[PDB]
Amino acid sequence: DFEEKMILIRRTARMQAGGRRFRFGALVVVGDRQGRVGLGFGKAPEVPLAVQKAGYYARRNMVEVPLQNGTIPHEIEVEFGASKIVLKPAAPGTGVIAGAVPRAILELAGVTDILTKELGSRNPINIAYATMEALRQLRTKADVERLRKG
Amino acid sequence: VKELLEAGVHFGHERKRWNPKFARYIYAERNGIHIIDLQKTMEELERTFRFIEDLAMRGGTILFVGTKKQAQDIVRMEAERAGMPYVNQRWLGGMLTNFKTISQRVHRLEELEALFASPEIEERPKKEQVRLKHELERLQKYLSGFRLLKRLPDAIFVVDPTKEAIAVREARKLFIPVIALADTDSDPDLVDYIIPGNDDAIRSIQLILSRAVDLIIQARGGVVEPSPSYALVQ
Amino acid sequence: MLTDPIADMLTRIRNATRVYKESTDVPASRFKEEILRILAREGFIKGYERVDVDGKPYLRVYLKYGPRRQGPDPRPEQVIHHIRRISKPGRRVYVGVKEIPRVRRGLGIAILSTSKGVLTDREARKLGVGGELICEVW
RNA sequence: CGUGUAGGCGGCCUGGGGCGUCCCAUGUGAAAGACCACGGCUCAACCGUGGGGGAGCGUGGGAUACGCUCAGGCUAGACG
RNA sequence: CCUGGUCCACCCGUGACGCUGAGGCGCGAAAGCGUGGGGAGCAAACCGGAUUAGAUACCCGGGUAGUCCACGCCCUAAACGAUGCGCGCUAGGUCUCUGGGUCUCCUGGGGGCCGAAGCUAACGCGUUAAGCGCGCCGCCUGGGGAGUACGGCCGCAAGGC
Ligand SMILES: [Mg+2]
Ligand SMILES: [Mg+2]
Ligand SMILES: [Mg+2]
Ligand SMILES: [Mg+2]
Ligand SMILES: [Mg+2]
Ligand SMILES: [Mg+2]
Ligand SMILES: [Mg+2]
Ligand SMILES: [Mg+2]
Ligand SMILES: [Mg+2]
Ligand SMILES: [Mg+2]
Ligand SMILES: [Mg+2]
Ligand SMILES: [Mg+2]
Ligand SMILES: [Mg+2]
Ligand SMILES: [Mg+2]
Ligand SMILES: [Mg+2]
Ligand SMILES: [Mg+2]
Ligand SMILES: [Mg+2]
Ligand SMILES: [Mg+2]
Ligand SMILES: [Mg+2]
Ligand SMILES: [Mg+2]
Repeated sequence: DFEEKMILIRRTARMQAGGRRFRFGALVVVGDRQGRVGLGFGKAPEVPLAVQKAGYYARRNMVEVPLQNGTIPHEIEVEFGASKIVLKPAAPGTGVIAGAVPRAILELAGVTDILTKELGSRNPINIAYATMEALRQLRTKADVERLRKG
Repeated sequence: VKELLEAGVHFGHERKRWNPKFARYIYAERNGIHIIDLQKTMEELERTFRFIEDLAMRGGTILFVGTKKQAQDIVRMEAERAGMPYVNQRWLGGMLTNFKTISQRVHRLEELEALFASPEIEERPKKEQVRLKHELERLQKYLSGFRLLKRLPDAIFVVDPTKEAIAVREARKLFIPVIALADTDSDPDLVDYIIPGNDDAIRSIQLILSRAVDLIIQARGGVVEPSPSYALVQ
Repeated sequence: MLTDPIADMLTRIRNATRVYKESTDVPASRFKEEILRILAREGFIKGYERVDVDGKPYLRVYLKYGPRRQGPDPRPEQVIHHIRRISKPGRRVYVGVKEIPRVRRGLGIAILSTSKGVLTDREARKLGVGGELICEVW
């Protein structure tokens, strides 16, 4: 059990002789605020269901966010295909400045100080994936020089 | 004793249908065939066993997989001869990755296993008898060895990893350690513990399945003679 | 005909590692040395030796990568994830010492030539100098 | 689609110059505003004082890796 | 007969003499224009027969330019790989053209297919990159208005830029 905030829900649809059917989708983030965050996309014949599935994959696919003073170790850009993201660490006592997606994630990421910017496609979904893969790709003075042993 | 064994008739396979990643594992191309370097297969058969041993003796089960007619039976043996889960038939997908559910088919084998020996058969029209029978038949056909442990195998041993790569994927997506006997036909990189050698002629298959299932029980006690292999073996 | 031999090297390197490879051989030069002599001194390579391929003097450069990995795509993390040249041949970039970049928040290096040798972001700041910001690595 | 004028871009080594480039010093960069402090009006706006900076540019000295120039060599480009 | 480019082999010569390239110049399918030939087949236009509500079409019978040639213009195109050029680097599999070798094999240039890694919105690309890099040129900046108007230059004109 973690935080579990729900990024967005959408009613998609497909055609077929007679009429149009539907389906709902769910981006959901999840966190303890100790540096453990999870993103999950859930689609199901019903709104309630979808969100359920959301948390489930979320709890399945999470990542260690190497905080520091409540912020982030270093700065990063990440393109996920079309949608880019800027993560830049802020001094103690700034605030988490980002759009619904990158914040909603970064909040339960346990961050507080972090400058950010969406770029390229601002597709929620695709920004989401960006935000994670960004995080994932974070390093600390530690695990850095850990690779520069010899 | 190993050198003379393998080198005897159990090395060098696939030719020019290769895959460049399998380079550090080759001596040359004789008469067209790719002849793997055996001297390294030792150093690798070693480390592999180093892993088997340090698992056999820590009481963790190993899933065996082979679906090719050149190596099906010779695994159904070494598996029963180790009392380990195995897969002889069509390695159905998601068996590991979607365990909870494929398992529900096992709980259907025993749903019929117990409604085999029973007085409920005095009834059931000739319809359900042909049906429920057939249903147990195939259930069995594919799940003879996929019962054993109702838990995620601590690792998996496999013949041609490029053949049942589907499997390898499942294991890989679950972090389940993977050992397998791959040749040039197979890409090394994606195998945790690597057995570089023939993957078709029943020769090399028995030689590495044997001494693998042999080194299995040699961490439980009960050293025996080799297992059923020759019956029409060439 | 190679316009900027370095951004070549720099790329040779970059390219070799994407597939993870023993070494690779930038054609040699005292400056390509000097630069390499810092990737290694800073722990991005194992190092490098001088070699030959038909009287032609290159630089065997031994790459460094991470530990294997569990899960799918067990391919190692990179010791050199990112390496992109600055101060290019079609647009030299220079810098005063106060103008010197603070790569990746300390986690990175900004190699750069100067009048007192090919320093680094810290080496320059400390030595109190600037010059042709050669490239950024991390 | 070619050809090529101007221009932009320039392989390996040695040395001279030191134009770019880098550092130091000094002059300049008025004040007012801005910014950091301090106080003056009951606060504040306004307002006084003090400090700290500003790329630029002139001058003097220094550095010589990279760029330029001049000089010598090489043959992996190119040409024959 | 005259002549261009181009690959290979020997490592001989020159010693960076390179790459790109605004303007400029040259070339530039078809149709089209001028002068003069040529004219069988085909064939815009045009004439008839059908079809058709009509049929200034599709199908049929005819037929002039033109299609050919020489010389001079015109300078456009789905002028297409809709992919500027040069160079370095980044798995292989396969068949194919054409070179060289102490020729079941290797190596060099070219043309295809499948595909590592990687790029990609996807489709796909992938040592013939749409990968990873540097140089230089060209070009884009919502649709229609419109490649229109005006001006300018070019052209006999059509018309082009
Ligand atoms: Mg992009
Ligand atoms: Mg020129
Ligand atoms: Mg000077
Ligand atoms: Mg002032
Ligand atoms: Mg000479
Ligand atoms: Mg040219
Ligand atoms: Mg023409
Ligand atoms: Mg014509
Ligand atoms: Mg005419
Ligand atoms: Mg007709
Ligand atoms: Mg006719
Ligand atoms: Mg075409
Ligand atoms: Mg065009
Ligand atoms: Mg061009
Ligand atoms: Mg070819
Ligand atoms: Mg292809
Ligand atoms: Mg190829
Ligand atoms: Mg238009
Ligand atoms: Mg027009
Ligand atoms: Mg006009």
